[PDB]
Amino acid sequence: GRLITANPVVTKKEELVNIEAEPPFGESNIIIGIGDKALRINWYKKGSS
Amino acid sequence: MRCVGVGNRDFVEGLSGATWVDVVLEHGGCVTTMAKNKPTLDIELQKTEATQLATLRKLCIEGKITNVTTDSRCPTQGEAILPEEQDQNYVCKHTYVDRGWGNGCGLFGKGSLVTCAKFQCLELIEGKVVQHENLKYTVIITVHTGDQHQVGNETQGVTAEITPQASTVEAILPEYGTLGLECSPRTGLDFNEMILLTMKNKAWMVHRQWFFDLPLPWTSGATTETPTWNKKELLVTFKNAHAKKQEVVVLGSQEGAMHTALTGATEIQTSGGTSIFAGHLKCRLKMDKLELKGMSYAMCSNAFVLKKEVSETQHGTILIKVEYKGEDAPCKIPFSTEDGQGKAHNGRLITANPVVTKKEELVNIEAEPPFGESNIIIGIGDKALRINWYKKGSSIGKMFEATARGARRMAILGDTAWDFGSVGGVLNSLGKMVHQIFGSAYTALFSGVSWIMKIGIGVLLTWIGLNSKNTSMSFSCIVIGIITLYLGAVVQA
Amino acid sequence: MKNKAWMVHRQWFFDLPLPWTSGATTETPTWNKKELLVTFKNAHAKKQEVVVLGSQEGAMHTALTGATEIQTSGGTSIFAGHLKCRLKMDKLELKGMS
Amino acid sequence: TQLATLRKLCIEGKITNVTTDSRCPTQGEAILPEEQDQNYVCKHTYVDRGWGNGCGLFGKGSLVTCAKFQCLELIEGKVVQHENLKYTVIITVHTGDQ
Amino acid sequence: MKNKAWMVHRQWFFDLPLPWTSGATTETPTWNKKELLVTFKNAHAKKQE
Amino acid sequence: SVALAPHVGMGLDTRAQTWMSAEGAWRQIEKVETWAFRHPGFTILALFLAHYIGTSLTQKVVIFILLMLVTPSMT
Amino acid sequence: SVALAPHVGMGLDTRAQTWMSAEGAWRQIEKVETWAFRHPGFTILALFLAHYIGTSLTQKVVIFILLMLVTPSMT
Amino acid sequence: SVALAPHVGMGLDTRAQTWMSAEGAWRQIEKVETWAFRHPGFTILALFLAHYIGTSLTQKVVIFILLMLVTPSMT
Amino acid sequence: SVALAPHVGMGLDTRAQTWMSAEGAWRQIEKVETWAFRHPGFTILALFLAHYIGTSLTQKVVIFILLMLVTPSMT
Ligand SMILES: *[C@@H]1O[C@H](CO)[C@@H](O[C@@H]2O[C@H](CO)[C@@H](O)[C@H](O)[C@H]2NC(C)=O)[C@H](O)[C@H]1NC(C)=O
Ligand SMILES: *[C@@H]1O[C@H](CO)[C@@H](O[C@@H]2O[C@H](CO)[C@@H](O)[C@H](O)[C@H]2NC(C)=O)[C@H](O)[C@H]1NC(C)=O
Ligand SMILES: *[C@@H]1O[C@H](CO)[C@@H](O[C@@H]2O[C@H](CO)[C@@H](O)[C@H](O)[C@H]2NC(C)=O)[C@H](O)[C@H]1NC(C)=O
Repeated sequence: GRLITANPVVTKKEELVNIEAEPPFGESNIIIGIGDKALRINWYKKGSS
Repeated sequence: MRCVGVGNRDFVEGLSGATWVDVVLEHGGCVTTMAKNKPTLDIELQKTEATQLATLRKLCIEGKITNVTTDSRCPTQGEAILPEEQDQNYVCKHTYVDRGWGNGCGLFGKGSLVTCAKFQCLELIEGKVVQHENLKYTVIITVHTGDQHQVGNETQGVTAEITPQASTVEAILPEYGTLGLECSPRTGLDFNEMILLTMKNKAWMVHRQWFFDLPLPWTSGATTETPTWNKKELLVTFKNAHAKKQEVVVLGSQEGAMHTALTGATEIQTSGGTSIFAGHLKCRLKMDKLELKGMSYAMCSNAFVLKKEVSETQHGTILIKVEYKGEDAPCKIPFSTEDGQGKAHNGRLITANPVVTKKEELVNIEAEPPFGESNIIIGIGDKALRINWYKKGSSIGKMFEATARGARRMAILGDTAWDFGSVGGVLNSLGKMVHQIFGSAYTALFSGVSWIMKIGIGVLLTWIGLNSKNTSMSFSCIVIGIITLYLGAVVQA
Repeated sequence: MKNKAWMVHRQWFFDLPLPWTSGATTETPTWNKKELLVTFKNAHAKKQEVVVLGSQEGAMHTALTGATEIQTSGGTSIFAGHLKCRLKMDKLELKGMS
Repeated sequence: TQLATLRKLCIEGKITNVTTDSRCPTQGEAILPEEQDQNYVCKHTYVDRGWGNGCGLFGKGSLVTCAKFQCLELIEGKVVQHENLKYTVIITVHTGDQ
Repeated sequence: MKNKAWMVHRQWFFDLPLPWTSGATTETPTWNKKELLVTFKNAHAKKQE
Repeated sequence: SVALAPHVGMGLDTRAQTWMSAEGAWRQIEKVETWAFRHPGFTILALFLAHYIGTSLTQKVVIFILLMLVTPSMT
Repeated sequence: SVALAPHVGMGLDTRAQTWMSAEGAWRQIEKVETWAFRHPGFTILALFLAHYIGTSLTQKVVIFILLMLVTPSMT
Repeated sequence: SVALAPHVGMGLDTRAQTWMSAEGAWRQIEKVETWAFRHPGFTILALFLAHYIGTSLTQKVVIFILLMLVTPSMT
Repeated sequence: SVALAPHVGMGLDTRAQTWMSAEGAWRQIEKVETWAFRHPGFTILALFLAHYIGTSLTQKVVIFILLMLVTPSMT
């Protein structure tokens, strides 16, 4: 899975930040943290290469 | 919820590595996971409910008709027009009738005629798609602890909510550690291409493109006070009679016809908030943290007594109900399966650690016996209770039964069934890939074919294969015909 | 039907998958082949639930396509028929021949 | 003029008094006392029974669930006696009136 | 039967044609398949007995 | 009509019994049999058509079966 | 069901328009077309079956048409 | 007497309805069918016996049908 | 009736003598013999059928025995 938004930096920590990413064609789990507190998003992208 | 005797329990044993097993959970039946030195679990997907539903299109079934109008023209004068044709509320059709001096027209011949009547639908059917990320998969996980009351008890277990927002959930089992569920709620039933219509207090799950192809007048489904019905000509029928006047009447309540047209469509609960039964989930079981209860206890030094006769599950598994008459209440139940004429330990427990918790409490011990006559010992010493049992059938019987069960699992589930009980595997993944390709190719060919028509095409393919000189084509036709016959004989579960 | 009658060929009305009666104007009828309406769903093969299939009015209206309609207001009046009257005009005189 | 009702199908149906009897797998077919009642409609199915269902022996057990049946609306086919017809031929005179 | 009892194969017992009921020690039960012990005969075509 | 297009043969197959699976499994076969037994004359016409188009017995049988199935169902 | 056996093709034909003549004349054709356009994959399978059973072009076309008509209608 | 020898073969017959004609017409065939369903292996045994004795299809078929009619009835 | 389907051949054999073993061992053979003795002409008919359907002597005798066994028990 690629990441379109080149560098996801949080500018202020009060304003919520949005990221655009390109997941793989299979089911994929996206992790946006470092530890076990990491928010985990799983997406299933229907289609074929 | 600790189902035994459900007849679809689908034993799953083994772990790939890093202590996890990939399993697929279906509404009908459980999964029984029994690894080495881990508590055994009888897991299943209890219910899936959609929290919020978005109405996408609402057909109507009954119809009332009012305000019938009619305009006519003389034969040559052309088409007749009512000012109310442009009104979307009214439905009407042009017909040709004969006019003359008796009808007030000065010129004989066939004249145009249009008769427009009001239309409103008394009852409606209300198809409402489900957002794929407002689901809630409720997996109920029992502990298979050998309690007294849980033999088939459907109200005892641990509940874990699986949603696409938070798929990975660690369900904390009581005194057995925290099982790890890494699930995949996004690949079950493809609710995107489903519409889930509601009829009236009876909802159904229907494939998306069929609800768009129902010959009933629809609406936008915008929760508007006054709807605008499209293709209203499907209900109202315009009879030209003897080609002298046109009369319009409603065709009637389409409730029975729609109920008939819903054959083969899985039903669904709609009481209160909607609760989708008849679904499957692909939770992957991570059993890193599962401990056993009594690994620290001692062995029972006293005898046991049978309180209910042993019985055989449909899957060949016996169940044992013993009561421990001894003072050391926290303990372990010694359990050795002595074979016929030999002390070979051929039978194995399906309860990981048969443990007595209290002197008064009974305990249910589940164990798979050998295919022959086999005694079973529940105690220590010469005063040990010895259960005698004769499980019938052969290992070839279990092999055939498992092959048929797996073929059915592949029939309903498709490619996903390759991932049921699939502990890692590299050959298994290649088999899943080739099955994905062939299943997509087959589903493209045989979509929308009936119960009997599938069998007919399968017989035709088999006959073509038998009479094909080309060895490759003959083999391909025979192989595809056999599986087509199977699918025709198993379709519409 | 209900205030809408039709002319149907005899052997088709005997072949409608709907539960019949004797038609004896009896207070309590005895419906035969009642299994056509009620549907028995075995669910997950653990319990059986029975529900009615619903009003067959629209399906019957559809099944009546190609069947000539008929008036039923008041006493029945069969339109859409043919007769073979043979005209004997022996006694027909003209008005103004004189 | 006069119509004789010959058979009356029904179109809607209401269902009441749902009953159910079950047997353990080997014990055979289940019976409700109300099967012999022509008013009720019902079908035998096989369900799984066990210690959670109260049965002592695991397996698939028979089950029959009989429910009352009455038809709210009916369709009332009524044949016509071929000698109670009345063909009304209207004969104009074509006199050249205004 | 009365003071005599036999061991019969259960499937054969279920197969033998005789009117049967639930056996729930209820006076005046209802016998399923009770047509086996009644015969209806036509006196030519006049009547029914 | 609506009943003429049942929701059968679609890709949604699960464990639970579908709506009227048992009743709807054989309705088409039953209606074909009823039409065939109520119109026995068409059987010989179907045989005639199959026999003057099927060069081989397999083609004859295929055409005869297809004609027997299609005509009541197009009714 | 009831709708699966329309009162068409019977011997009672008169001058007056039958019940839903105009609507019921083309319902079968319309449903066949809708099923065919919603399941385009089956077209090539029907062509395959017709081609490996029809020795002559006329037999091929007859079998292909019959397969195209029967399968949606048996649905 | 015993039911094994019913009074069905005697030449005496008349217009009037015989005693228990409706049941006794199909009683024997019903018994044969239920015996065949109960014990399906003897179908395989009779197939083998007919195949190893009947040279012609007529011979094999007649032996198979007679053998499947005798065993349920001679029991 | 129920007497036509005796409890013979069910796999429940034991050392104890069964109910009416002596009579039920030979009731069937007695029935066959008495029918074949009260209706001699069927012997001629069965001989004709066996001769004209049995190519070999073993096939002839098998057919003749099966015909003389099925008919008394199909009465
Ligand atoms: C459609 O028909 C209805 C009734 O059939 C008409 O309703 C009339 O409404 C006026 C006032 O709005 C009343 O004075 C009449 O008594 C009503 N007629 C009745 C009750 O028969 C209505 O006007 C017609 N047209 C429209 C456009 O609705
Ligand atoms: C299923 O489990 C529940 C809870 O474990 C059982 O309910 C218990 O029943 C016993 C006696 O039957 C009572 O002494 C307990 O107080 C109950 N606990 C509750 C209600 O929380 C139930 O009996 C079990 N079996 C079934 C068939 O439900
Ligand atoms: C069928 O169900 C009805 C109601 O569902 C039962 O009616 C009961 O009748 C008795 C007296 O006849 C009343 O005391 C009850 O209150 C009624 N029940 C209600 C109103 O729910 C009826 O008994 C049932 N059985 C039969 C054979 O009709």
